[PDB]
Amino acid sequence: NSIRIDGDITLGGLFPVHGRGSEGKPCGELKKEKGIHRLEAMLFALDRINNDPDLLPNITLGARILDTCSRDTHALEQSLTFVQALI
Amino acid sequence: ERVVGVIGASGSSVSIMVANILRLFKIPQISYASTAPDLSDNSRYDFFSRVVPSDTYQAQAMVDIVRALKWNYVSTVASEGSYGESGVEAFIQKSREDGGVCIAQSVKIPREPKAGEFDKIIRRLLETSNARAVIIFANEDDIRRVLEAARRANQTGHFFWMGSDSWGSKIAPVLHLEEVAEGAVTILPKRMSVRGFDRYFSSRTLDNNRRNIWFAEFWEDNFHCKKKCTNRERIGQDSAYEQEGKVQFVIDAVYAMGHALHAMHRDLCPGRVGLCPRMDPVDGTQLLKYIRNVNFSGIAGNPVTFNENGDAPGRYDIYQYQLRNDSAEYKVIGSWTDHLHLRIERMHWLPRSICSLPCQPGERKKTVKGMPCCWHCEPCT
Amino acid sequence: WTDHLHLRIERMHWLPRSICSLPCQPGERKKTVKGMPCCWHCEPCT
Repeated sequence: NSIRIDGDITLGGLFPVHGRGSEGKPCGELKKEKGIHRLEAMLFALDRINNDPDLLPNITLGARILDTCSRDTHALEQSLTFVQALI
Repeated sequence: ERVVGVIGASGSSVSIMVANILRLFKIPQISYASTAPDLSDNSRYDFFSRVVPSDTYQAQAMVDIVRALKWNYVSTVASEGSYGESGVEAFIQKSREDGGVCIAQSVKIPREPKAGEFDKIIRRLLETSNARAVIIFANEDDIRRVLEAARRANQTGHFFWMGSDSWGSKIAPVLHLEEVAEGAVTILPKRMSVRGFDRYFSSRTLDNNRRNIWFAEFWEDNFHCKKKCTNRERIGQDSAYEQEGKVQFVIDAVYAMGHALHAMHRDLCPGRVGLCPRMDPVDGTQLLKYIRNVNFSGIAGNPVTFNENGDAPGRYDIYQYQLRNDSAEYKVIGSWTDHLHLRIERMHWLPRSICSLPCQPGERKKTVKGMPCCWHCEPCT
Repeated sequence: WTDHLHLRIERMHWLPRSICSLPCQPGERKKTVKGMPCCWHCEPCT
């Protein structure tokens, strides 16, 4: 799956959670140091923005993060899902 | 109204962003001029069964040509985009693997020229007078400007320009005549003049077909008018036109797509003479496999086959552009399918682009460097 | 680097030398190079 939470404003997100896989599988070993740190950074930023009354009062920001797997095809598929959801 | 298959564009850089997007919607794409090897892998663009060979065969033909021409110091010029970069990378790899034909300099043409950039290419090439022959992998737009810039440099005959796939048997890139492009080498896949296409073109006027919206400005460009021009003018004997080399490949791709559709109708649909309901939602994978499994004879009689990577078998011809004092036209000089068959006797109306002249016939020794192309003379005591 | 280099040489621990052709400090050999200003070849003339 992915990270999808409810919010007034839905922000998209692509993050290299998994590394560049070999020919056997599109997704390789998960990049815990790289992907997870950026995921938590974006989550913390969204939480701080939602909890900040000065910035967007009474407005919450949703999460629209999907895995990238450090692959162009996977990221383009995720962007296709983005544009399908938008339309 | 639904599209089962779409003919791929010519530009490899354009074709990449076309094909990756269309792979998501699972529709096969067949191209006619996109020969970049990076689209030949069946892991990044599966729906790119193209009817033309990859640029690796072009690079092999080019390295065979320079080996047969005793050329070892050849410059490389490429424009921005995937096509030129892939072509020059393949050329460098194939020359380094065998033949020992190294590259003097690698010049890059940006997508957004700033006037001063094109004349920078010519004086960057002129800084190494040893490198005479220059490999060109750009399209006609940059080729014409490069030729114009080189003409202003008063260096006629110094550079032995080599034509890529985009510089085939075409008139626009060689519109500069032989003043700066005398005897330029050219490689093009195995084309054939289409008699049916010529007959179809011979019966086309401005008002004959209304589907072609671009035909109005096509006629306006052919004859400058809106200098008012008449509607009774004929383009057959007034424009000196010549069909492009890849139009036969366009017809071949259309024929292959039609054959795949016919096979789908014969197999998946019953023996009816109409579109069965099962074929209304055409599956991308099934149609791609059927395209890959076509077997038919083309207009010129050349067989049409598709491999696992969806690339046509290697087949190329090498021509040379020069003036014979009677009529400037392209002539079939050499053939290339798996080994070179170039005709030496029909070249240059034989110069060699050697990095360094022979040191001495035993008087002095010759040494090498990181690039084994230049024989550095060293006087033994 | 803020559009002006501020490198600190005292904190460098590995001084390094990455040079194609070694220079001729005494200057007793001709400095000849190929068609690229990259290597300063020293030729010991007579």
